[PDB]
Amino acid sequence: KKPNSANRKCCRVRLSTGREAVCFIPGEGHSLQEHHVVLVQGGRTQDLPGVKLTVVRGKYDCGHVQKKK
Amino acid sequence: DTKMLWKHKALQKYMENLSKEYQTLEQCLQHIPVNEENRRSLNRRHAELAPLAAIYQEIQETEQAIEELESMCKSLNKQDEKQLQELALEERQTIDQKINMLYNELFQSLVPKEKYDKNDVILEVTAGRTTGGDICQQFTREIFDMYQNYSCYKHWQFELLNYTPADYGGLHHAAARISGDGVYKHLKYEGGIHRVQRIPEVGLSSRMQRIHTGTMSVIVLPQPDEVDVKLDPKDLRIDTFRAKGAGGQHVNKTDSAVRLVHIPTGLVVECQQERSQIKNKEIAFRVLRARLYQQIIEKDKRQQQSARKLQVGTRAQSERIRTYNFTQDRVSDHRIAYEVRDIKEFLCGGKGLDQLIQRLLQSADEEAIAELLDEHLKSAK
Amino acid sequence: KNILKIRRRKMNHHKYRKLVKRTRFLRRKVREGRLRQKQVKFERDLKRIWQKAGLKEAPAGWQTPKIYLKNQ
RNA sequence: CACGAUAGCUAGGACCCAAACUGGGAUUAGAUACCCCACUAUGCCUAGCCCUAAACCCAAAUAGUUACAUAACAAAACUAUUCGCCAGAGUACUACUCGCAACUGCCUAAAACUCAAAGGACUUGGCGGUGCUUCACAUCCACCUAGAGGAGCCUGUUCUAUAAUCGAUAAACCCCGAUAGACCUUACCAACCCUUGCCAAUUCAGCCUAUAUACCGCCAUCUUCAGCAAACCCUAAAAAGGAACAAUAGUAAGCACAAUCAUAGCACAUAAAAACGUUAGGUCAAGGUGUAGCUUAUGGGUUGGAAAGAAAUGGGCUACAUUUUCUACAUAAGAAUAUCCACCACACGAAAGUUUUUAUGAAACUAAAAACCAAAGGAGGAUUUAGCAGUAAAUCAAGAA
RNA sequence: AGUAAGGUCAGCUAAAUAAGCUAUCGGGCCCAUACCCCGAAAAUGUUGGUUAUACCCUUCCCGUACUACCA
RNA sequence: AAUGAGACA
Ligand SMILES: [K+]
Ligand SMILES: [K+]
Ligand SMILES: [K+]
Ligand SMILES: [K+]
Ligand SMILES: [Mg+2]
Ligand SMILES: [Mg+2]
Ligand SMILES: [Mg+2]
Ligand SMILES: [Mg+2]
Ligand SMILES: [Mg+2]
Ligand SMILES: [Mg+2]
Ligand SMILES: [Mg+2]
Ligand SMILES: [Mg+2]
Ligand SMILES: [Mg+2]
Ligand SMILES: [Mg+2]
Ligand SMILES: [Mg+2]
Ligand SMILES: [Mg+2]
Ligand SMILES: [Mg+2]
Ligand SMILES: [Mg+2]
Ligand SMILES: [Mg+2]
Ligand SMILES: [Mg+2]
Ligand SMILES: [Mg+2]
Ligand SMILES: [Mg+2]
Ligand SMILES: [Mg+2]
Ligand SMILES: [Mg+2]
Ligand SMILES: [Mg+2]
Ligand SMILES: [Mg+2]
Ligand SMILES: [Mg+2]
Ligand SMILES: [Mg+2]
Ligand SMILES: [Mg+2]
Ligand SMILES: [Mg+2]
Ligand SMILES: [Mg+2]
Ligand SMILES: [Mg+2]
Ligand SMILES: [Mg+2]
Ligand SMILES: [Mg+2]
Ligand SMILES: [Mg+2]
Ligand SMILES: [Mg+2]
Ligand SMILES: [Mg+2]
Ligand SMILES: [Mg+2]
Ligand SMILES: [Mg+2]
Ligand SMILES: [Mg+2]
Ligand SMILES: [Mg+2]
Ligand SMILES: [Mg+2]
Ligand SMILES: [Mg+2]
Ligand SMILES: [Mg+2]
Ligand SMILES: [Mg+2]
Ligand SMILES: [Mg+2]
Ligand SMILES: [Mg+2]
Ligand SMILES: [Mg+2]
Ligand SMILES: [Mg+2]
Ligand SMILES: [Mg+2]
Ligand SMILES: [Mg+2]
Ligand SMILES: [Mg+2]
Ligand SMILES: [Mg+2]
Ligand SMILES: [Mg+2]
Ligand SMILES: [Mg+2]
Ligand SMILES: [Mg+2]
Ligand SMILES: [Mg+2]
Repeated sequence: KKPNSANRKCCRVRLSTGREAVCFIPGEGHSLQEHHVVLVQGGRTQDLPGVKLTVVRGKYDCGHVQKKK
Repeated sequence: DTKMLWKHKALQKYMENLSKEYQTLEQCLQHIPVNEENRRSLNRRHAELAPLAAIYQEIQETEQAIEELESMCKSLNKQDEKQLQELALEERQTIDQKINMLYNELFQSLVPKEKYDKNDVILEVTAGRTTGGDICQQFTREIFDMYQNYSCYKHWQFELLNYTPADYGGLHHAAARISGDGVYKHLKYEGGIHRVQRIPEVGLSSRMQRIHTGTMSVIVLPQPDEVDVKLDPKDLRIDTFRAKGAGGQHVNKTDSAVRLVHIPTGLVVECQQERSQIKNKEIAFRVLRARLYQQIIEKDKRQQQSARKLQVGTRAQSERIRTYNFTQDRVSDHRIAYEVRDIKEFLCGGKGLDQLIQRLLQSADEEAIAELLDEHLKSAK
Repeated sequence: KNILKIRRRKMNHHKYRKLVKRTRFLRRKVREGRLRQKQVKFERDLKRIWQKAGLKEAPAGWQTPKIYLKNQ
């Protein structure tokens, strides 16, 4: 929402409790595809209404941010 | 240049596969008593790869001659110094002359798969909704006239369909049809959002001279071809079954109903309105043609809606393909990271926009060819 | 001034009084539907009383009235 | 438990008059609104129901005190006993639930979700188709004179056009930078040449390359508006404000106005002046320069060429005559005068255009004179500009380059 | 199938004395837009015949409309 | 006499 404008890389996952919720991917660049396993934290993104989870980088199928090479 | 493109390992490796495949085609045909149905398929494939295999072989011979240049420069004599500088400095340039022919023809003959390019394209421009005032509406007029002048530079045909001016001297929305030989080819990557950053000069926004950012959306939709229904007795099955109603002896002893079944599609059209089968048969044929024609139109609508609701997106600054910064006199495309100065000439069409499009198409070919070479490995692995 | 709150409550009441008018007959169906379930649930409560007391049938002369019924 | 304005419902009765709804008229782009006319429910009486209000004196009942003491504003502050109510804002006088002669109803009254605020009072400024009083000497109305918009021509913009500059572009642009472009100027285009490429030196010269939204300079503008800024003091606190002449918290300096100076007496008048700020106003193209970009090229030189006006508009000159035209001449003259016609031929008005010649210049495409030619124009639609006295208007002359 | 029946400015109407309103184009008013004021342009579906044309008839074309019943 | 403000603290 204004005055902050960008393209935030989010994802939609179904948690272990069966509910389906919207999550956010921190960092720059990711290789997440459909039917991948990730781990979600309980943080919140201030700019995006509704989003209330963040994927923790470095666990399961999502790795750390890759340094420019 | 073309020499750098060949030096990529993907391009050399793929041509090796063609060389191995082309030789393999000869071995199977000459030796194995291949069946006639299979033999012709290999023969057709053999002819297709005949120019490709020969091109790569000439590259290898040309590359080996370069290795001679390195060896000659190693063994240097005082008398041989003059000879090598008068020959190796000329052979290497001569070699660089020949490799251009081989590499350019490879991409001029491969020709990644292309479609459409011979259908009239409708160009739609609107007024983005990101900022108040006429800063976005006024900017829409300038780019609309940019393409109109650009069409005359490309010797195309411009056909105005809709034109709705705004209150404060602007374009709320517009649409036009452009006909030509390479319309959709060139005007393929121009669809998106064109952001503008300028200090207001003419219009309602001129009351306060502070830099403002606005956006506008351009929609490029390829219009489909014509429609002509083709029907024949091979495609229609007519069941002359009876009907239900109230006619006494007449209904009980008459098959006054027609059930038209379209064999290719499976549609069932039944007409049992009038008393005579001739009247029922006449109407049934008319209805089947009308219903089939409606299906084609609805197919066209789905294709266009699925495309025009993609480029539009949500109409936000976050999505954009080109930014017009009049404050610093730069026009930059985000895809190719190419920046152009002198926006004054850029907005008048001509060579300003044509130069930008050339790199957009070359980048498109580069991405498709590079992936295909890897996809050749994927098919080989 | 406080008029910034009375006007906000004015618009909401004015819009609600049009939501009722537009869908007046939809509320009529639901209100009667809830009244039937209100009466039926009341019958089951009275039916539970005599069954748990050991009786097989309701006491003679007892017909449960329809309290949630339009009368005057 | 009993009651509860007004609107509303059920049954009967009354109906002067007012009057939602409705119909007509008018206004308006539309007016199912304000304004005008007609008439119904109803306002009324008897019997029953509904139980809602800014039901607000927004201040609960009973006893008291004027002690302590000013958040703000208002209707000054507080103690004792007791009850009711209040736990961010929006969602919400809503959803679901209990009761009700209510059935589009009343009472009770949440949550999911969204935001980091919502809200009370005050201060200064701006604005007000808010009221009171006073005033516009080119001024808003009343009112005076001469003009623009109509026609030709000259010139400047927009658009059209070309291979062929740039900048100004509500008041504060439009004979503007230019008190000035045939080459030059020139920054533009098409070709063709040159790479320590003006200087004493320099791994540097050069750039009319981008940025007036990085700027100095030089200004426009409100503006012939009177206020700006620094030192200091006061306020039961200070955001800010600071005057009463029979004077009640202000003081003396700086800038501006004023005075003075110029236009060869004074006076008046006109010039000249007009601060701090406002419009990121105009100017990287007077020149300089920050930052960014070019470096055998966005640099330098040579030759030739930037035509053309479908159309629209602004500012001007000359007119459309009789207060005129022509000649003589300073202002006391003669003659002509759109009409008559048996034929003719004729007024005002070409600045334009054709031809010839002269002046400047290497080059005439530029200017001027003469001959020929006599077209639009018969006082100009909505609208609009200027002037308060030697001013408007008419007429003449010189200078800047 | 038959019958009925219509085409007029960009749009919709009335007349054939081709008009009225709107839209469109140009200008004014306003800080700008709209309203408003001023000026201009604009058409008889199609062919043939109707003294000659038009309102008429005919041909072509589009579209509109009713009916298709007793066994 | 209806309408207008965007990326100024
Ligand atoms: K005030
Ligand atoms: K004029
Ligand atoms: K020259
Ligand atoms: K500079
Ligand atoms: Mg966090
Ligand atoms: Mg925050
Ligand atoms: Mg791990
Ligand atoms: Mg582990
Ligand atoms: Mg707005
Ligand atoms: Mg609300
Ligand atoms: Mg009551
Ligand atoms: Mg009452
Ligand atoms: Mg009553
Ligand atoms: Mg009732
Ligand atoms: Mg009654
Ligand atoms: Mg009455
Ligand atoms: Mg009356
Ligand atoms: Mg009326
Ligand atoms: Mg009261
Ligand atoms: Mg109260
Ligand atoms: Mg009370
Ligand atoms: Mg009490
Ligand atoms: Mg008492
Ligand atoms: Mg008391
Ligand atoms: Mg105070
Ligand atoms: Mg509290
Ligand atoms: Mg809450
Ligand atoms: Mg209520
Ligand atoms: Mg309620
Ligand atoms: Mg005046
Ligand atoms: Mg005059
Ligand atoms: Mg004129
Ligand atoms: Mg002119
Ligand atoms: Mg110009
Ligand atoms: Mg300009
Ligand atoms: Mg240059
Ligand atoms: Mg400035
Ligand atoms: Mg003084
Ligand atoms: Mg003097
Ligand atoms: Mg004086
Ligand atoms: Mg002066
Ligand atoms: Mg003075
Ligand atoms: Mg500016
Ligand atoms: Mg201005
Ligand atoms: Mg400027
Ligand atoms: Mg410079
Ligand atoms: Mg410039
Ligand atoms: Mg510099
Ligand atoms: Mg050059
Ligand atoms: Mg004109
Ligand atoms: Mg002037
Ligand atoms: Mg004269
Ligand atoms: Mg005389
Ligand atoms: Mg004459
Ligand atoms: Mg004359
Ligand atoms: Mg002449
Ligand atoms: Mg509007």
